[PDB]
Order: sequence, then structure tokens, then C-alpha cells
Amino acid sequence: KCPLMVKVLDAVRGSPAINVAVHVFRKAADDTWEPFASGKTSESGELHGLTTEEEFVEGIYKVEIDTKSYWKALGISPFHEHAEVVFTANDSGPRRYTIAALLSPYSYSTTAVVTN
Amino acid sequence: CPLMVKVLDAVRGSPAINVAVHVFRKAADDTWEPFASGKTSESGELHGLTTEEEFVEGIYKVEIDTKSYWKALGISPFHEHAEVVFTANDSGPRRYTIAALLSPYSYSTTAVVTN
Amino acid sequence: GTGESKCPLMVKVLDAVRGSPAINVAVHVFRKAADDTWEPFASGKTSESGELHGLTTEEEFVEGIYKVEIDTKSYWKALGISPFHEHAEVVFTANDSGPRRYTIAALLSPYSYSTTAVVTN
Amino acid sequence: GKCPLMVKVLDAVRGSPAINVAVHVFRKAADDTWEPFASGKTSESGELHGLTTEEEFVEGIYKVEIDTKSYWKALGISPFHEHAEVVFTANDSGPRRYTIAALLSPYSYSTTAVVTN
Amino acid sequence: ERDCRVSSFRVKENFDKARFSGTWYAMAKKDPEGLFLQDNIVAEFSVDETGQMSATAKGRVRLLNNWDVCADMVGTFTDTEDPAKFKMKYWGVASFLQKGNDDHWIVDTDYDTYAVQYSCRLLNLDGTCADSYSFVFSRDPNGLPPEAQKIVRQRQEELCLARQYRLIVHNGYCDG
Amino acid sequence: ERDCRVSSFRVKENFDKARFSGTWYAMAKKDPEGLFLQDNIVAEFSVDETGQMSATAKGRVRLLNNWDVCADMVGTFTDTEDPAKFKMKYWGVASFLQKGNDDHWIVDTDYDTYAVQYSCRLLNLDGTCADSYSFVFSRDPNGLPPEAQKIVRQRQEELCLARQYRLIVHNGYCDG
Ligand SMILES: CCCCCCCC/C=C/CCCCCCCC(=O)O
Ligand SMILES: CCCCCCCC/C=C\CCCCCCCC(=O)O
Repeated sequence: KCPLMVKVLDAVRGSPAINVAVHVFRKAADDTWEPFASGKTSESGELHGLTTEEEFVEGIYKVEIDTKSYWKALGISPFHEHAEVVFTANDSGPRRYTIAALLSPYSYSTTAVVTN
Repeated sequence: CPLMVKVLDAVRGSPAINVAVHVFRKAADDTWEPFASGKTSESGELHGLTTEEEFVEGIYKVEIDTKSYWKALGISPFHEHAEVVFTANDSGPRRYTIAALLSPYSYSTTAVVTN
Repeated sequence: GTGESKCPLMVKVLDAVRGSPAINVAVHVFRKAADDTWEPFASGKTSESGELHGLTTEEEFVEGIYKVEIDTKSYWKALGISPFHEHAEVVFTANDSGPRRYTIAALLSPYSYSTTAVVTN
Repeated sequence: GKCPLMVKVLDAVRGSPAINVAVHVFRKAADDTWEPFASGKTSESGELHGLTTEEEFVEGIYKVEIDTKSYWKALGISPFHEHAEVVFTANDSGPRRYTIAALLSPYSYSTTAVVTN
Repeated sequence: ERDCRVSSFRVKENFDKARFSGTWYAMAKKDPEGLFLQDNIVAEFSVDETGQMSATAKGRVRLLNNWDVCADMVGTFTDTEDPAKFKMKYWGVASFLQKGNDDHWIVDTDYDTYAVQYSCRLLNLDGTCADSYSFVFSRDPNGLPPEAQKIVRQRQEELCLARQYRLIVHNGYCDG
Repeated sequence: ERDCRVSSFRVKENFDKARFSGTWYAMAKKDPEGLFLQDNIVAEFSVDETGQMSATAKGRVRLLNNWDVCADMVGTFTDTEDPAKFKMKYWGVASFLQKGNDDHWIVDTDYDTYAVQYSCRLLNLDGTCADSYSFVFSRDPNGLPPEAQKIVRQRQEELCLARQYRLIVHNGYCDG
């Protein structure tokens, strides 16, 4: 199945954070973020299918979540421009990764569930 | 103080001002004594709850009234209140600080213990 | 009066230290009584995915105040670390506001936890 | 003619300040790169005071980068995150006093802003 | 000299749920403490198979600092000894929205033009009201004929709420 | 006096991965900075279809302040121009456990009795070691015959690590 899944939750409304812009990058030889993958969260708050076992290779990744778009489209003025999660992936055998972010105007938490 | 409580608002981005806090200790039979109580200040902290003297050992419950905080702002929040429950001073002297980060459908709680 | 059975209440636990499903965690549920006592309501332990399903039925889960108590201390000791918390309590009113499904999710650390709810219209 | 940006970092695992956490502050330029704006390390109580002064703290987009990786590796754990990354616009309506706060775990961090007038 | 005990207030005689059903625009409201519905308030009343009344309001709610949202409310009415007095159980489709359970009184209506509703949330010990809200509704959003307005003012006076109602604005803020 | 440049260190001649395979008990270790494996260390060396060497290891790790856990480690060796020198990519089955990529040298072995391994993680500019670890392995956990001990001491001396190895205890901590 999917080596990378993102999940987003709204801490204010107690529900799936639907249609959130999520962008992914892989750090380059030259320290530049190369556009890698892109999408929007489904009904359940879940971006599935971002990449494939093969294409997702050892490196450093930045998952950027467009929290600010979400909050403004609802009429709240957020504190954060976006939410970055920067991590090394695939350096330690073949594994599945799950980013989960829980959103608030002036706050967010992110967590990882990597499976052996 | 032996016990400090800091509360934050994850939504408005500020101290949670006037959050009512009610601390209990556990009785020999298994209920709670209203040990101390107060309200968060303009910075959201509750200093002067107790003294080293009275702050004996045993099981303690810090109960933060979040419902009132949120209802006073339009929202029907999910939680009645927050409850940190911890054993204190079972090896002499320690200064505990409970910190809560508040949202309508979520809170996180943390202890900063030192000494 | 018989209806299809998808869980009105699901619990989910995660280990922030190990990056994995918090497996075999003791979760107990109580409903506040007329006399303000917690009456034992539901009981169970988290599966391999970190999820407690099938805790109660639509019908038995009625308008009240509930305490979900998670045995964080048991999980951390049975693993080596000395936790700060005795357990993690989640106190909340349920079913006062139409028929809804509830989801408690807790994220665990020795000196910290966070809880969050996902209620569905 | 007291600093406008304070950082508090906590350890969710040991239950104490994250001491000696390296914090690096950047600001955004016309062309879209980051100026090394400020630099420091969390103190014995995990706070970073005197990062900057009201006047140099001009308007713009700002990134506070918290070195979590070092903190955790120096304790045995191979953590998940490279570092923690708060990005916010500051001072597009007069002055304001910011306190970025972070709660830390190997596979999770939460971050939050306490803004004052 | 004016008796202000809520139990002394005239309510609708032989109130008829069926003639009351349909759309009612909120034209004026007296707010309680912790006011909820701001403006743009429109209710839709129905009667059940079983004869129970229910309703389904829409409106702008100003949450937090200044977060505005269109609330979809829903309320169900249980009957009492008196055909014009109900207990209203209510919540919004979105759960973060206010829930509750309020007495709900049809103080007066002619079914075709206007209704005056009243709710007492909290009592003083002499039986007078410590926290109440009251809505004036009309079948027609543009306003009331002079005969209707006159009755309405008279009812506002009897609820001891004269001059305390806020005017409700309708500007299509809540359009699908 | 004694030449201490890592590039001057003698390694195993025509090292044979196949004779090297099987179980090796860790008998002494020179810790690097940021030490990982504590004690109860046992490695299992194998060779693949392709001829590539790999290994497994079990061991007690102390994490945080004082959290002890049995680490299940895994490593893969890519070859180099020298049959005794490898690059080891390694991680634990549990991802919170240390990962990395270290030089891995077989300084000497017997295949039957003892092996001495060495890793240089960081260099000084004069070619000497700034951070290294070294393991002494035996086929039998009880210890080494005097002839093996003599050679081992001699190898420790030449890696410029004399007197610097910590004794690895084996008390069944990692069973069940
Ligand atoms: C010299 C490596 C240990 C014995 C070979 C076993 C290789 C297979 C296990 C994976 C490597 C894990 C060892 C990395 C630990 C480095 C030194 C330390 O413990 O501080
Ligand atoms: C009296 C309200 C309109 C008629 C009932 C409409 C039914 C919709 C469900 C209840 C709406 C909630 C009204 C409770 C808030 C009243 C006071 C306030 O808005 O501040």
C-alpha cells in the first residue's frame, strides 16, 4: 500500500480538516526543495496515494500544510503561514509513513506513525 | 510555589485568562479533599495555591474548567474540563508545574517537575 | 426499533516516543450517575492498530456525561519508563444533540498527553 | 531613541525544560531566501531571551527553527523530525510581543504562539 | 405595580401547532446573557406524524473574537399541560454550536402575520425573570401592518421587556 | 612513536565472508562518543546469493536517562577495493533506534575463535582517529584461549586503543 499518508484534523470544529493543501519536497544536493508530491485532503481528512514504493527514496522531506488557506476560507485569521514537517525517510529499511496534523489558529501538533 | 499552573488558548493565541482551577487531594478512603483553588491571572498562571508545608505526599487531581472558558465565547466545547492526575512528593522535595494547551475539541497537558 | 451497528464510540491511542500504535492499552468508560458517582459503562484494550472498536451500541449509549480513562501508567511501566500520569481522563457530554458517532484519540508521552475528539453529524 | 520575541521549549518525555536546544531565527528577503536574523540556545529553564530588540525586529515573514534532532540523538533516540519550524508574519499592524512555545517528543511536536500588545 | 412574575404572563389560548407551521422571519429579538443568534434569523416550523412540533432555524452567529458563521439550528418541542408552552431541546448540525434545553412559550400569534415567543432561562426568587430571551416573528420579512405592530408592542410591555428588543437585520448573509 | 593513522592500520588479508558467517559474541567494546550498544551483544553474520555480507545483532541499549531496551539491529555491508573494509548501512527494526552508515573493518580474525573489528567515524587532519569504536568478538561467550588473547591485545595496541575497551557482560537480559 501507500508509503506516505497525510491526515488532518480540525481542533476547533472537532472534525476532519477537508480540502487542505498539502505540498511535499525532497532536499536536493544543493539544499533546494525540489517539488515532489502535491494534493488535497479528502472527506475523512486523508490524503492517500501521494507517491509509490519505488519513487519514494532515501532523502530528507518537507511536508508543508496550507493551514492558513484553511483558516481564512473559514473566516478566522490564523497565526501560521503553513505547517512544515521536515523528516528523513527510507533510510532504515522499507517502511510506511503517516503524517497526522491537528490544527488550531494559533497552534498545531504533528505526529508520525512509521510501521516496521 | 510548590505547585504552579499555566493554561494557554490555542485558538486566540494568548493566556487563558480567568480559567477556574480546582485542585483536589486523595483521602484515605478514596474521595477528594478540595485541597486548593483559584483562577488564572492575566498571564494565565496560578501562583500561591499551596505551601511546602501543606503540600504533603499522595495522589492529586488538578481540574481545569475549560467548558466555562469556551461557552463564554459562543462555542459548545467537547470537554467538561481537563484532569491531570499524578502522585506527588513520594521522594521528598519537588516543584511541579502543570501546563495545558486548549482547543474546543482537544487539549494537551504536560508536567514540568524539577529539584 | 432495530438498527445497523457501526460504532458510536471508537478509541485510538498512539505512542509519541516510538512512533507507533499504542497497543494493548487499558481503557475504561463511566457514565455519571444521578448521585454524581461514575458508574462502570464499558471496558477494553487497544488492538494492534491502536484502536478500540465495538465498545458499545447505538442504543446503550445514551445522553449523559462520560469519563474515558486510559491506563497510560500501565503502558509506560510495562515498557520501562516511569510515567508522570496515573491515567488520562477524558470527560465529556455525549448524545445531547442528535445521533452522532464519537472518536477519542490520545497521543501518549511519559510526562505529557493530548486528547482530541472527532464527532460526526 | 525586554525582548519582543521569546522562545520556550519543553521536553514531553522527561518533563522539564529542553535545556541547550539550539534555536535559529531567520527573516525573509525581497528575493525569497532567509537572513540569519538571530541565534541562541535554550537556557537552564529552556527559554531564549534577548534574541532581538524592538527596533531591528522590523516587519516581515519570520521562521523560528528549533533543533530537536540534536536534543534527541544526544539521548539515544533516532527521532523523526529534523527540527521544528514555526513560520509567521510579524508586525503588519504596529508592534506586538511574540512567544513561540514548543512541546517535544521523538515522533511528535506541538507548537503554539502567545502574542501580546 | 405591573406584575412581572413569569407565571403570571398571558400565553396563546388553544395554540394550534398546525396553523403555526411554515416560515417565520425573526424581526426583533431581546437577547439573553450569552447571546447566540445575531441576525439573519429565519425559522421553519413543522408538525410530526405523531403531532409533535419541531423547527429548523438558520442564522448568523458571531463566535470567538469575530468569527461569523451561518448556524443551522434544530429544535424539538415536548408538550406540557398548556398548549402554548413547550420544552425546547436544541443543537446545531455542527456540534461546536450551542446546545441546550429551554422553556419555549408562544405568548401570542395570529398565525398569518406575527408571533411573539418568550423564554425564561433563570428565575429570581420572587418569580420574576433573571434571564430571558424573546423573539418577534413575522410571516413577511419586510415588516408588520400597524394593527400587528400595536399588539406586538402591547405584548412586549406585558413581558416586562418594553424597549429592550434588538432589531434583526436581513441581508442575505446566509445564502446557500 | 607508534604510527596512529587509520590508513596505516593493517586489516585482514583476503578476508573470507563465508568463513566469517554465523554467531559472534561481543566480548569487549571501545565506545565511540554517543555510545549505543551497552552489553548483551550478539551478532549473526550471513552472506547473500549475490555474495554480499549482512548481519543482525541483539543487545541492551540505555535510552534517555535510564530506559533499557533490547535492540534488534540490522546492517548491510557494501564492499570496497579491500576485501576486509566495508561500508555498513544499519538501523534497528524499531525505528526510534539509532541508524547510520559507518566504515566497518575486519582488523583481524581467525574465523574459529576471535574477530577484531574497527570503525573510524571521524578523522583528525593528521590522519589519526577522532572518534572510533572497536569490537572484539569470540565464537565462545565464555572467553578466549591464551593464544587468541595474546593476538587480540596486540591488535588493540596497533589500533592505538590499548587499555581502552570496556568488558561486555552477558547475563541473559535479552531473552523471552
Ligand atoms: C560493529 C557493529 C556491531 C557488530 C556487527 C553487527 C552489525 C549488524 C548490526 C547493526 C549495527 C548496529 C551497531 C551500531 C552501534 C555502533 C557502536 C555503538 O554501539 O555505540
Ligand atoms: C426561539 C428560536 C427560534 C424558534 C426555534 C427555532 C428552532 C431552532 C433551534 C433552536 C435555536 C437556538 C435558539 C437558542 C438561542 C436563543 C437566544 C440566542 O440566540 O442568544
